[PDB]
Amino acid sequence: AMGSMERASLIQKAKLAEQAERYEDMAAFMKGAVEKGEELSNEERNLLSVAYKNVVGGQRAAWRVLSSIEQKSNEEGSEEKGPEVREYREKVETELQGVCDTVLGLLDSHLIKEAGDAESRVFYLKMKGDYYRYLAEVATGDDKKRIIDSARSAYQEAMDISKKEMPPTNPIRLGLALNFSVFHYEIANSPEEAISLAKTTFDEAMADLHTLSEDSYKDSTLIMQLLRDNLTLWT
Amino acid sequence: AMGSMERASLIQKAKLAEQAERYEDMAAFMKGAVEKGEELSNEERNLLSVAYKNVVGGQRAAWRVLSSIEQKSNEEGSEEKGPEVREYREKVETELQGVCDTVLGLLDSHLIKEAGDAESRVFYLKMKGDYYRYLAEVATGDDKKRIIDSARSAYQEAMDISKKEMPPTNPIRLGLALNFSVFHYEIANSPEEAISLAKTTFDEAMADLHTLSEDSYKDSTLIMQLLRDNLTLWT
Amino acid sequence: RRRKSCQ
Amino acid sequence: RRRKSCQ
Ligand SMILES: CN(CCS)C(=O)c1ccc(F)cc1
Ligand SMILES: CN(CCS)C(=O)c1ccc(F)cc1
Ligand SMILES: [Cl-]
Ligand SMILES: [Cl-]
Ligand SMILES: [Mg+2]
Ligand SMILES: [Mg+2]
Repeated sequence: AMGSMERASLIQKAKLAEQAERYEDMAAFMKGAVEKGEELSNEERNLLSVAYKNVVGGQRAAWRVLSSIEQKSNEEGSEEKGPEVREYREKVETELQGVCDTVLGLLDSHLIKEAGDAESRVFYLKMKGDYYRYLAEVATGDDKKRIIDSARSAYQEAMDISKKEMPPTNPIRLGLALNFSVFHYEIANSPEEAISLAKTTFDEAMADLHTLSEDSYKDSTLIMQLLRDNLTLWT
Repeated sequence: AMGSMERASLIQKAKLAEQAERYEDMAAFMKGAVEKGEELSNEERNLLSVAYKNVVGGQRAAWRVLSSIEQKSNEEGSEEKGPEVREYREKVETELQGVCDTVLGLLDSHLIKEAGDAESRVFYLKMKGDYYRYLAEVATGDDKKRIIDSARSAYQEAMDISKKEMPPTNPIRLGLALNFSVFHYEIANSPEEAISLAKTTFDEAMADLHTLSEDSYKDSTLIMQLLRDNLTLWT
Repeated sequence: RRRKSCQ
Repeated sequence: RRRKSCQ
């Protein structure tokens, strides 16, 4: 539905939608921009990520509320309330899966294949891992192991590139490590791997802070604090 | 699209949607429930109001952000950024108008005409005034005066009923007076009427608090504080 | 400080 | 206290 709008106008409206906290609109504008077929700049990649992270974040939070109600409904001593809780959880789940499939579809057609610089390629592979991770959070069926492995594989390729091509303080590299560590802890039942990754990432970033300007130091230390927050929660 | 779902299931899912902060879903479920053609209970009227107030509240907040950007864009010394800000403000405005028209359509078909008790009739007429007020907030054209008069007329009928049939501490009566006072201040350019209405409403409620239980006292004084907040802001 | 309406 | 991911 965005095919008739100029790329630049879509980007401008995505920024307006962000200011207005209209994240569904923001995501639709950024999807339209991606579908123009040109590569995205750093700023545009960030707009795409912000938009869909906010959309899927609302869906995930709602899914967790509904899943908890459904879980309580199926305890001993609970009174039968009918199919409605399951049905509504399923509705939200299907919408969430649709958003994840949309993002994964943009990455596959054709953002990843055209991304040659480390900053773009790592960013997109991180995103692929993230949206498979969100699919894994709700998965229960025959493909759940394959969904988890798809997240793992995308994160691993991103990690391999990031370690070769980026400094240990690079914010994309740090955010990738943060999210892969969460994957290990929450999805892959590997809390020790999660802790080891967070600690190694934190320590290697600490040792590289001396190379940075004040502004880059601020950027890197902010994400390092997220790593520390998780280490404090997990240990 | 809700025609195949049981009324009770729609109400149950509206409550789940509220818990999940999925207010668009909540509103769609409550619209479906209204369209079953039966009158709404007190609880169900509150669910309808909460759902649409949250939906339109997000739209109004976004519209105000966009309207301010557009206003700044049209100042002396501003650089021409093209039609995009106006277009996007118009998109949000049209969506907002659509929600208001939907609510007004439910009230007209056929909630108001079947509402005979003061608590339901005043509630629905207040709602009619509110959604015409939201239309008035964005109106610029030949019908703006008629939109304002439609809000005024609905509020006035609700006020006349509420004064005859409800005690001065009734929360519906208080919330109606609060909103009609805002109408006077913000929409009708009548700040003195707004202040007089808020003060008279507050004082008459104060004098009736002695008749109330602890729980009703809490309910009434909460809305009285909103009246006081406006009086403090306006004087 | 935005004026209050009935929420 | 919910664990942090990259927001
Ligand atoms: C506490 N509040 C909301 C603030 S006025 C109410 O009791 C209420 C009153 C009227 C109405 F139409 C909806 C809600
Ligand atoms: C401050 N943050 C977000 C928290 S990690 C970033 O700099 C960032 C890093 C990677 C990414 F994919 C998106 C954002
Ligand atoms: Cl449903
Ligand atoms: Cl638009
Ligand atoms: Mg490099
Ligand atoms: Mg009475």
